[PDB]
Amino acid sequence: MKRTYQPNNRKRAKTHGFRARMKTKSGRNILARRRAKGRHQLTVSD
Amino acid sequence: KKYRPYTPSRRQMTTADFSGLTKKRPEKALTEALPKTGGRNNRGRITSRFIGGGHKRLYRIIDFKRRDKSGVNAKVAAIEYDPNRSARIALLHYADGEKRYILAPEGLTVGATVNAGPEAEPKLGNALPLRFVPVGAVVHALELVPGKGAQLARSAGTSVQVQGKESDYVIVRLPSGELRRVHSECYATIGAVGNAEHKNIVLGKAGRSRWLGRKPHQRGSAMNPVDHPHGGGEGRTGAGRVPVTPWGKPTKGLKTRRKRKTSDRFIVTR
RNA sequence: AGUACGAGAGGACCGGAGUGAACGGACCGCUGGUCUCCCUGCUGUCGUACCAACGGCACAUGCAGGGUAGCUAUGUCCGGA
RNA sequence: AGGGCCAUCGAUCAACGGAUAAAAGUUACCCCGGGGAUAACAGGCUGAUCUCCCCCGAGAGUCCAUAUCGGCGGGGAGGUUUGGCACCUCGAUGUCGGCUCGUCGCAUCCUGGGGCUGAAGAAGGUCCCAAGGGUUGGGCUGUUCGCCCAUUAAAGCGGCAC
RNA sequence: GUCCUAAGGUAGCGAAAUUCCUUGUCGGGUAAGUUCCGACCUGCACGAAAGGCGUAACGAUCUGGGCGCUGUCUCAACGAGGGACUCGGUGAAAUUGAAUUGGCUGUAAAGAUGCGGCCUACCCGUAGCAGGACGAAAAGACCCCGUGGAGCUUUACUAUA
RNA sequence: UGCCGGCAUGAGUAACGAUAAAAGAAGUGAGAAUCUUCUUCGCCGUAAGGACAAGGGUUCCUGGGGAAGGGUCGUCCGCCCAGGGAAAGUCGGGACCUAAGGUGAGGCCGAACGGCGCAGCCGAUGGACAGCAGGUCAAGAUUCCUGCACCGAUCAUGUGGAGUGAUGGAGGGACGCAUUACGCUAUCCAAUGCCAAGCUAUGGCUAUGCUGGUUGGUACGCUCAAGGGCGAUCGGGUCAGAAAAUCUACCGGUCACAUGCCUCAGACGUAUCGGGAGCUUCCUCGGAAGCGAAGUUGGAAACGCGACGGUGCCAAGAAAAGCUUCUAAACGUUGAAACAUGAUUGCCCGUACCGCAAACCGACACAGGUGUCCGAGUGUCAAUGCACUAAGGCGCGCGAGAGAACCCUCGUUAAGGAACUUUGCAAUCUCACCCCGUAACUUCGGAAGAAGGGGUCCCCACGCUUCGCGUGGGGCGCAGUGAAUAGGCCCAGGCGACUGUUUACCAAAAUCACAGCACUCUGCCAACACGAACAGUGGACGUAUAGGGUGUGACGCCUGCCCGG
RNA sequence: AGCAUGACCAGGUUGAAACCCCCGUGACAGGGGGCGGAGGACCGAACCGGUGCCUGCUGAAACAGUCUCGGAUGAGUUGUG
RNA sequence: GGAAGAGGCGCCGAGGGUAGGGCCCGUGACUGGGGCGAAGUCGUAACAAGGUAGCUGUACCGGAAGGUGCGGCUGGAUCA
RNA sequence: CUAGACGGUGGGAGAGGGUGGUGGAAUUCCCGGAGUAGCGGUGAAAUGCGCAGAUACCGGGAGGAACGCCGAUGGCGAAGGCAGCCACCUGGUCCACCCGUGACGCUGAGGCGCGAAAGCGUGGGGAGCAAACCGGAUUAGAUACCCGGGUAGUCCACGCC
Repeated sequence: MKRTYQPNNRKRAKTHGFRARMKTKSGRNILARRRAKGRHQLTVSD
Repeated sequence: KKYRPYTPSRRQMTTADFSGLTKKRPEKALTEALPKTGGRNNRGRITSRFIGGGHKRLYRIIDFKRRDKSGVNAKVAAIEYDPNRSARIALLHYADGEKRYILAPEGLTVGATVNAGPEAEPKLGNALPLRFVPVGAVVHALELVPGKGAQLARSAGTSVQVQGKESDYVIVRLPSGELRRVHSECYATIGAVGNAEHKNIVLGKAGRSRWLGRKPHQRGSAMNPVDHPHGGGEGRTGAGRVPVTPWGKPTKGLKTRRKRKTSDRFIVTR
C-alpha cells in the first residue's frame, strides 16, 4: 500500500530544491546554513 | 400527498428515505458564461467555519436587476435552476447587450410580455420608482442599494406587505423579522416564488448532498478540556449554560446601535 | 439361609461356583476402522484421428464403496485369593 | 526625602524554628529515578480464630456421670483458617480454577482384625493400630467454596509459593 | 403533624447491560442452578429529554432449549505429506563469573546442589521431557518514596489574546 | 550490565523458504544430480502472460574466469571484462486552454523575513494523429522491404477574379445515473465450405472416418447514411458581446413538416501477396530455404462503434486549442487568402529489460505490495468459482533414505450425538434448477429464493425444434444436474432503527455515525473560523423554512413541583 | 479531510413509480395487468475493510497464512497530482 | 400351436412419519372487571340553587367517585 | 292520456356556499404626552403592577379574531349548519301564461356525501381567554366556585372519527 513518501519530487525544486530559498529570503541563510555556514558540501545535489 | 409536485419522499424504501426535490423545468443546455466568480469553502490564510463546504462551487453568477431601462420591451420564455441553492433562477431574454439573470415569479409556458417601465403592465414587470404599492403582492426581488438592486436568491418566503405612508417615510414588512418598518427607496420585480415550501424540503438519508455540495454536520460538545468545557462526566452535563469557549448559548442579544435600527424598531422573533 | 436372633416385619461369625467398573498386558484367527493406488460406479478437460477401452486433475484415490500384512480399543483372556 | 537608636504597634501563620504575603483535583495511556533497606500474592518469627484429645461434679438417659454429651474452665501437637513482621527477592518470582501427571502423609475417606456399645438379627454409634489399594458422572461459575439430581463400600482432612 | 422548602415524583420497567445485602420470593423447561422469562415489590443510591416505554427487518453482543448434525469427552482409533534419525554445505542471535552440575533432612537475611551430617553412581554420546538454576527481556512502568515531567479538567493563586 | 575492533559459545543440532511431482539419453569436461539438442510429467494460464504507469539505471546480448556473493555448490548470473543493441515529418515534452495550489514588478497589509493579488506563467493524466499488414540479424521497433492515410504544410500555374488582422460570445469539443435493446464484426464457433500431407498388426477403417491451413486500412457506391435535429434571397439590435458586423435575439411574405443537417460492422469492397505439409536446396548440426495451393456459407459477448439513442431521475452534470462561430486603425482594384497540384514538414527524448514483477518500496534475490489494455476452449442458467492443453510462465535458493515418540496437515468410525465445556468460534455440518407447494408477526411490497413433493442421462410416434421442456413403452447402476459450485433451523429475553469509523499489530460492541424536532444567535462589506496583518474567502458569491454550538435519534403517546444556589 | 482529471462493478432473484386499454365507475377517486424501471435489495467474483481458531513470535518477514462477511444499480471503491 | 399360479411391473389406497395451518378442552405463579358478607375504609360530584342548575363529546391531571376549554338539551326550582 | 315527475317564460326571497379589497364602537399593549399614590379585583382578600411614575387620560402605532342595533313566534337550510359593503361562480324555492316529453317514479343493511365544540398532522399564527402547570385565598381538609397568568388550543390549507 502507500508507504510514507514514494517518488516524484516537485516540492523539492521550486520550493525546496536548489534555487528555492529566495522566495523565502530568510531561507536563503537556511540554504546557506550548510555551505557558507560550517563545513560540508550540500544535500540537494548529493 | 399535498403540494406541487413530485417529492421523492420515498416512504421507507431502500437506503433512500423520504427525499424531496425538483419540479418541472424545460431543461436548458448549459450556461453561456459566468463572469468573475472564484470559489468557496475557506479564506484568509486560514479556513473558517467547520460546518458544510462540499465540492461544487459557483454557478450562481450575478443578477443585477435594473440599473437603467428607459425603454426595453422583453419577453421571457425559458428558465433554469442553478445557483448554489435549489431555487431556480429564471432565464430572461431581450436582445440589446447583456443578460443579467433577472428574477422569476411563478412559472410560465410560452408567452408573457414584460416592459420594466415606470407605469407599464399589470403582469410581470421590472424597473420603476417606489411609491408604486397599492396592494403589494408577491415580490421576490427586494433590494437595498440605490443605483444597484438585487438582494434575495432563495425560494423561501419572498412576499411582503407594504405599510401606509407617514413621517420618516417608512413602509414594507420583510420575510421573517416581525414589525420592523424599514426605510425605503428602491425597487424589485414583484412576482411569486414558484414552489414556495420547496427550499428546505426534506431528503432521504445522508450521503448524496453533504459532500456533494456541502458537508457532514450534526455535532456539539467537543469534550475537549482546553477551550471546550462540555465533556468530562460519568455521562451527564450538570451545570454550564455554556456553548463553546463561553460564547453564551442563550440569546445574549448582539448587534444594535447601528446605521438604521435607530428608527427601525420592532424586530423581536416570537 | 428363610437358621442362631426375633413375642410380630426380616435376617448372621466361615467360605463357597457365580454378574460388573475406570483400571497390567497380550493376541490375531469372533468384532471394526485405518489402505494415499488393486477394481467397479459418475460429471467435467485432454492424449490415441476415432470407438468399445484407458490414463493426467480435482486433499498428494475427485466423488459412492470395497480391501490383505499391521494397530488398537468397544474386540478376548488373565489381574490383586 | 532617610537612617539608626529609646520605646513601641500590624497576621485563631492555632501548619505555632513557622522558613513565600502568593496557589486545586486527575491517569488502568503513561516515562523515568529507585524500591519488599517503602504495601499487597508464597515462605518466614508468631501460633489470635481452625480440626482433635485431656479434669471431676452439676444435667439427659424411668432413677442412674461418661452406650453418647457436657454450665464454667484448665495443657498442648499441628497451624496451609484470615493474618501481626516489612529479612534478600522491583537488574522485575504473572490470581484462581479446569484436563492430565500426579507422587507424599494419616490423623484412616471405604476394607481388615480389635474396646465398648442403653446393639437380638438387618444396619450402625465412638474409639485402637499400619498403609495394601482405592474414591463418578450431570447444573452454574473463572470458580476455592457452596447447595440442587442420582449414584458411589465412601466421596477425606493438612501436602506442594491453597 | 411538621421539618425542608430551593424544592418536595407521575407515563414505563421494576434481581432488566442500576441490588450490596441473597443465587429474593411463587411458577414453566429436563432432575436440578449466580442463568431466559411471567409477575409480585420492603427496586444498595432506575426516569423525563446526555429522555421512558413501545417497536418489523437488520448488527462477526449475552443467555435457554430444541431440530439432524459438530464423533468435542469417554480410549478415541489407524493411515498419510511434512519435521524427530544416514549424508554433503552453510549455522546466527537473546545471554552470560565460574561447573569433579546426585539427593536428603537440616541450616542459612529460614526457596542450599560447593554448608552441615548421611547415603549413593562404570565414565561418555545422542533422542526425548519439563521440577530445576529464584527461566530469559526493559534496573515492575500495579504501588510508595521523588520539594520528577508531561498530559486534562475545576471558580485551585494568577497572567492573558 | 559500558562503546567499538576481534575471538566467541547456543553446535553442528533447528533450518535451504510457501510440499505448486519428475526420470533420462546426449553436449562439455575436472569429476557432473539440478546447463545444454531433446520424447515422455505436471502447476498457473483473470495467471505466477505480453504492452502501457513508478521505480531501479544497466537490465539484453558477442561471450567470457570462480576470489566473493545467488544462505550447498556447480563449468548458469542480469557477479566480474571490451565491444555490441532502444534509426522518426506525424506514438512523447513545449508553444494554442486549465480545477487544488504556488507564484506575480505595482499594489492590499505585516517590525523585518513576508502573507496575498490585479495584467500573468504555470501545475496535471488532462482539448490536439492525417497508415495498416507483411520483408529484420546477437538484441530495436507503426521510424528497416512492399500495395497504403495525409490535418495544416516549402513554391508556382489554373475555376476564386478580389478580402482580411484580436480575448472572443458559436454551433460545439463541456460528457451526471440507470435501463432497454433498435446496430455490430475482428475475435470466436458451424469444419469434410476450398485444398488435401495421407492412414494406424493396435481390434477397427480407407471413405459424406480423417491432421491443417484461407481478407487490411487511403478510397466511396437508390448491394454502407442501421439510427437523433425543419431549410431561405427584403426591413430593425425605440441604443454596448470596452466599436461594427455574414454568432445570439424578436416582429411581416413567397419554400416554409413543398427541400435535410447526419454513420458503427456492407452483397467490387477491391490494387496487395502472405498463407497448410512442404522438393528440401544447407558443413545434407545452426536452420539461411527456392517456390507455392483453398481468394466460400451462417450463426455467439463487449465497458468496440451508435453511445446530448430514447424515456426517466438529478443529489440541477467546468471556463475550455483546432476544418468550423466575427473584425475595427490599417490592409484593400486586377493578388491577399480560403481552392486543385507537383514539390515540403512534426525539433531533442523514450520506442531494449521485470512489471500488481525473488530483480521497484519491506535492514537482503523473505511464501507482501496498488493502476491500465486483451483476456482460445469445450462443460456449466452466467460464472473471470470450478478440470486441463495452447500461445506463454514454470519445479520456486537444494537431495535421498528410514518414513520411532511427538508434530503441523487430511480423511474414515462400533457404541451416546454435545453429557464436552465458561457458550455447538473452531471443528465439522450444511444450504442445485423447473414445477407445484408456503406461517405467528406484518408499515403487507415482507417475514421463506423457507418448510415439502416429482424430475432432469438414454432409443423414440413430436414443438419457437439451426438450443430447452414435453401425454408415453423402456435402458444402466445401490443411487442419474449426480465430479466441483452451496442461508445450518425456530421460538424468546437484554442493546441498537440496519448501509459508514476504527484499538494504524489483542480486543469493531448496547459506541459515534440519518432525516425529524428541541436552545438560539448572526441577521451583513454577518455572526464564526484561521489571520496579532483586518488583506482572504469559506459562510455563498449568501443575507434565511441560511449557517456556528449543544440533545436524542424510525415512527406512536408523553416529557414533569426545588430558578435557595 | 478538502482540489482536479480519468477509472473499477460477470449475473441471477425482487422485479415497485411513469406510459396504456378496460371498468363496478357522475365527477371521478379507485381497481386488472402491459411495458416501465426503482430500491445504501438478494448470492457473491473483481473492488474497500475486516468477527474468531489455526502456524508462528530470529517465524517468511522489526512483517504474514488457511476458512466464514458486508460494500457488489452505491452515507461504494481507485491512479496521480 | 395365443396357457393356469401369477414371474418383473403402473398412478389407486390401507397404514406409519417428517414437516407448515387452523381449531378445542383443561391448565397456568401474576393481573383488569361484575356480585356477593357485619352493609368492613376515608371523605362526600350528582338527587332541593345536594354548597358550579344536569348528563354527555373529547381532551390532561389526579387515593376514588372528579377537576378544567366549549357546544348540544330541558329531562333546571325560582324573580337576569 | 297528464293528476305525479320533468324542463320553458316573467318576477321575488336569505345568516346557503367558495374567493378577493375591507367598514368601524373593540379590547392587550409599543411609544411620546399630562404627569400622583394607588390600581385592581371578593360577600370579606391577594401572586401582580408602587418611589423606575403605577390607575387613568390625547395621539401615532402592531394585530389577530369577532360581527352589537335590526333580532322577535324571523330567514337560509335535505339536514349539519349560517345573521358586515360590493363582485366571479353556484345551490333549493314561489304563482299566473298550461309549452311539451308522456309513467318517464317514492324508498331501499351494503357504499358515496354531510361529518355540532373539541380532538390528529405539516406549515402558519397569535389581541382577548382558556385543559396541564402556578399562585393570594375557603376551610379541618380544597389539584372545586373568586381572582390572578399561560402552552396545544379559539385561527387559514389539507388528510381523520
